[PDB]
Amino acid sequence: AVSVLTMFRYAGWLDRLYMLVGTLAAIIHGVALPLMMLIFGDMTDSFASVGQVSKQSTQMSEADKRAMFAKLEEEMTTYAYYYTGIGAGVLIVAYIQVSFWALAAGRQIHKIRQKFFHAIMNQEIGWFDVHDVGELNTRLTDDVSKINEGIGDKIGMFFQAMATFFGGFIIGFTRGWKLTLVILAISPVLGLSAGIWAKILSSFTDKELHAYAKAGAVAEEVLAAIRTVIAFGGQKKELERYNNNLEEAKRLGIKKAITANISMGAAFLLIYASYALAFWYGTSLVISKEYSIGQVLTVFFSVLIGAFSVGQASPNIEAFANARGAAYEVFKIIDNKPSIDSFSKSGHKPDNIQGNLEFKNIHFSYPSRKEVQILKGLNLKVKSGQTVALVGNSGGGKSTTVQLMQRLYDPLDGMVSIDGQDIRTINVRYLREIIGVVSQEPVLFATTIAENIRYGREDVTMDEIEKAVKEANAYDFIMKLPHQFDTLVGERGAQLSGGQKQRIAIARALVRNPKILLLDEATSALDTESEAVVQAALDKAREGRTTIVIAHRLSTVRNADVIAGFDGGVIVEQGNHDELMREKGPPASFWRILKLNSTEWPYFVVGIFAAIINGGLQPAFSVIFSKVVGVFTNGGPPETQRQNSNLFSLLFLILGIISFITFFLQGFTFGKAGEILTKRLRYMVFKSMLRQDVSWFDDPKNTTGALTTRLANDAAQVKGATGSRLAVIFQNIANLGTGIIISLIYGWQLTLLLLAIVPIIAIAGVVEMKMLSGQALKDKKELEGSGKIATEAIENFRTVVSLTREQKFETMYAQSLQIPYRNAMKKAHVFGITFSFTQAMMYFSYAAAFRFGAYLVTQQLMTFENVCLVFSAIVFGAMAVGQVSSFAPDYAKATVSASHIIRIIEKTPEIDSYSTQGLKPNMLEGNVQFSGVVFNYPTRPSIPVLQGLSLEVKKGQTLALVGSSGGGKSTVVQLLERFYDPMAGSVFLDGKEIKQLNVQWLRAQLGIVSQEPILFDRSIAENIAYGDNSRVVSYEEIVRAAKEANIHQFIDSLPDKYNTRVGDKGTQLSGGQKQRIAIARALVRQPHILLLDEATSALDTESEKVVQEALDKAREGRTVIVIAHRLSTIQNADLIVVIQNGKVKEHGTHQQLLAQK
Ligand SMILES: C[C@@H]1NC(=O)c2csc(n2)[C@H](CS)NC(=O)c2csc(n2)[C@H](C)NC(=O)c2csc1n2
Repeated sequence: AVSVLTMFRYAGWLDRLYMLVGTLAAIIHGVALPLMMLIFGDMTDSFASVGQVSKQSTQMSEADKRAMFAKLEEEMTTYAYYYTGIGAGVLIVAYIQVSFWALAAGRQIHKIRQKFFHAIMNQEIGWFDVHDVGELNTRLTDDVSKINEGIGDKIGMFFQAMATFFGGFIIGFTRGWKLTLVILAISPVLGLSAGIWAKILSSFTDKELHAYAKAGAVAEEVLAAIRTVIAFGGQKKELERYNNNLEEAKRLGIKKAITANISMGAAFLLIYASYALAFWYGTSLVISKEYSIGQVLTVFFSVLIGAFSVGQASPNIEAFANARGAAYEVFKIIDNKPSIDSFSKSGHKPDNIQGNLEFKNIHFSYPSRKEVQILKGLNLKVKSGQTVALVGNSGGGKSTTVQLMQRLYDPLDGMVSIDGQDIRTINVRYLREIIGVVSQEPVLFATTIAENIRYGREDVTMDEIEKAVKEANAYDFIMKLPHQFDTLVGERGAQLSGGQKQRIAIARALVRNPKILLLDEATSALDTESEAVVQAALDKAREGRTTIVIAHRLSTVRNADVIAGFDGGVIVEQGNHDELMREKGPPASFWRILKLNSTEWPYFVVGIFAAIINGGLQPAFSVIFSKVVGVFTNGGPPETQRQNSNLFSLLFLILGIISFITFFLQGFTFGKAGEILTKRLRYMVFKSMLRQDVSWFDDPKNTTGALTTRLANDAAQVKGATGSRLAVIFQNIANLGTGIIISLIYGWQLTLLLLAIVPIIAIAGVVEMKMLSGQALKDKKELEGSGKIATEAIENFRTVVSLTREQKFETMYAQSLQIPYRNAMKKAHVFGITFSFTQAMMYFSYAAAFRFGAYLVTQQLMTFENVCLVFSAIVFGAMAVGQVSSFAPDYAKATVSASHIIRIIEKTPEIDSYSTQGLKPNMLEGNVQFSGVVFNYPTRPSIPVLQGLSLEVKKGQTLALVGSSGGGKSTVVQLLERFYDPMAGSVFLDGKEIKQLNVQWLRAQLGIVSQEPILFDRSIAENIAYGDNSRVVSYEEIVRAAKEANIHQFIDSLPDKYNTRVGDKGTQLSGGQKQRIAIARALVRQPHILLLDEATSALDTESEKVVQEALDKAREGRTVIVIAHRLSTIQNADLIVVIQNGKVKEHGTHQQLLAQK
């Protein structure tokens, strides 16, 4: 499903030369760095030769060694010269490698995007039909961006890394006859351990995902019908399943975190064991006497650099593989032969045609389906100078005759002749330009009408084309109405009426001045005043040239002299219209409250201290590392060098073991702490959402899926925002600080030199990342114009086809893409120069460090063991800082954002709810009054619904309120349970207001029933028992409830009876009975008042007979307010008190017939 070796089809010879020089530049750099490393080994060998104790007399002999110290200084100067030469080479090669590879891509992308646009806009409409409009643009944008990035930088970097690893292993050929054997034999152990630990971690991650899946599902189902939840107030009764699922998820996550931490610790342990074994073997080899320690050190460093190179090569090859599929796809759009070309050489065209089309054997339909036939063959012919009208259900499905006229589609065996000759011989562009169309929707360009008229056809003169706009509504519509100055109209402001749009479309058609005109729904569903005027323009266009018309209303049929229309493919004559029947017509977190949220500092605190000792591993490492060189620096060869080397190897191994156990304890504490925090946050936040009022969920910004994702993925962000980060802070700062202090104790000059130079490279890297990001964002912003052109063109693709003026679109797209293309070349050189500059700064820092170290050694003030000590300590500490900060769990980024979102939603103060302050009366005489209360949706106060309503209810009355809009009326019911809060009026229940009430107690005494009976993923009984939340639990009273609701037969029919469970809609219950079980749930609460809006969800109308039976039984049992926009429901209601918007009272049907039907 991908392609390779052929994605560079459009590459030019200069482009291939650019690539050839670039890749060569990469091998050069990749070879150069291990050359630096080998010269470091020769550097350590020179120091070893100088620091030979030899005879005890020699120490103070030769003028205290002053002469050969001068020789050493000369050698050091030569080595520094070679160092800076290599640095300049690294800078010279880097500029060319990054710039050329990117430059070539810049040109490659410039060619490929233009070719893609040309092909896609040259494609036939049927291809677009089986596709969409937005996803074409999205595919274009993301695929070209990926290809650009990949073939711009990633391939060059990959060749660089591959060459680095190679050159390291060319050194490794010899230096590794003994060393590579052992080092590259212990490396596969590291690889296998990493692989098995990654597999175990992935298995644990999948297990915890499947464990949390149940919690996610229950969250989704409770949030979907949360209105029912707040109607029953089951939040307290809720969350136990959520709590248990989170408990299981937390327990599995503890194991997951333990596994990840032990995997990482094993990684450290294998690294350190490899170090120890390699140095043990190297010390033995150098002690053999035929070898120098510098060669061991340089081969070991070179193979480490090769490992670094292999590790760095992975993202680049991944990006290349990702871009391969996008390249294959984008090329697959290319090279597809369309049905028509419009640019073919075979374009013979007759001159001054009369348009006497003849039609025969028209068998064609939508190409998307080959089962339904729309055109069944029409033996129709037309004549010049006579307007023809088509009448029927539509234009043969949907104006498909028009699609036939200009070759939008390709009829099968459909023979159509414009004047007696086949359309195949005629040029596509000529055929399109000699034919004019009228769109059913006059949608236009987001720009001034002048260029729209220019788009219509070649403007001979602006005044001439303006004269052509002499159709009815001329001048007042073109100038008096659009700001008088010709103005950009379109989606971006300057809206005009549909009459203006149709009129300008007619004007464009007249500018085309075709021999044959096409009219498709000129005033389809337009204003009655908008029509009856543009039809005059249509008529005055029709006397000029022959045309076909399809009319929205039969009036044009009267206007048309010839009426040849039908439906179903049965051709009818056009002699007269008499046969035609009488058709009717958010700030960041303080980071301290977040930490304080973890009130579990004991199981926390040790980890910090544990982390601290971990920070001591890195510099202490270098210490023993330096001492290894200290073995073979100035000292006595035979007394203890073997024993000293063995002792320091044992120190390496015990250091690795203590690091392993340290990181084990670190994991065992931070994982547990983070897991307990994850559980605590989820437990609190879920209660927070169930606590929030209905309005909070109504806001369209937050949706059920959005809140579920908030519960799902806004925890791992905290896992790393709270406990792992402080561990990173403490370990990193302890490492760097102890390295600096040991440097200061063991060094006085070069220590500060390194401490000063490393920050400038760090800030250079940071600023060049910042500049790359800024340039990328600037480019994405300034391609917005080209994106706008592409979107506007593709959205109006049918209009583009209907209008021959199409190459102009390619022209503006090319210009608005080449300006960013020029910006791309300008960015390429800058990117290359900065990357080369930072590499040169790194190499220069290295060279200066070595020069100063050697110079101060010539002063005889710090021994090589100390110079190498401080240098390796600081550099490896900085490397550890970098690796740990990247191995760190994404602190900030999307984590602190989700953290403050979690804090906001938890601390959200909603309208008072679940508040115990609400007064609760012992008994309710159902004294509900609804007089003088006005309110609407808080999210959209645009419509002040519920205006001037007066209503009052006593015990036993059946209030059959029936407003014209059921959904609008639903709000009146929604107010009784305070889903929304009234402000204009007050509602009094039992003679006292409802706002000063125990929300739950009010809800408790309210048997609401929703029109849509959504129930949970629980059993038939577990759902009916949900009504008695915070109440007496129903034990076998459910039998009485079902008997009262008369659904006993269906509960009895179920195999497990009450136990039968509605599991993920398995054994799905009948549509006409879910409302019944909801009614049973409502009557379980046994309230003094019930609310019903059942209406009729489905069309079964049989269980519907049973549902009003249950409703009348309930209403004779207890007082009820029933809402139903159904004639049968209101007629069945004995107490007909139908009132709409407060206009009438009591029985409307007796007062007036308006209520009836
Ligand atoms: C897994 C990841 N490492 C690599 O991807 C990697 C590729 S090559 C390489 N390491 C070389 C030879 S394997 N290593 C050293 O030169 C070295 C000297 S000290 C030191 N590492 C300290 C102990 N390491 C970390 O703190 C640490 C945290 S994460 C991490 N390393």
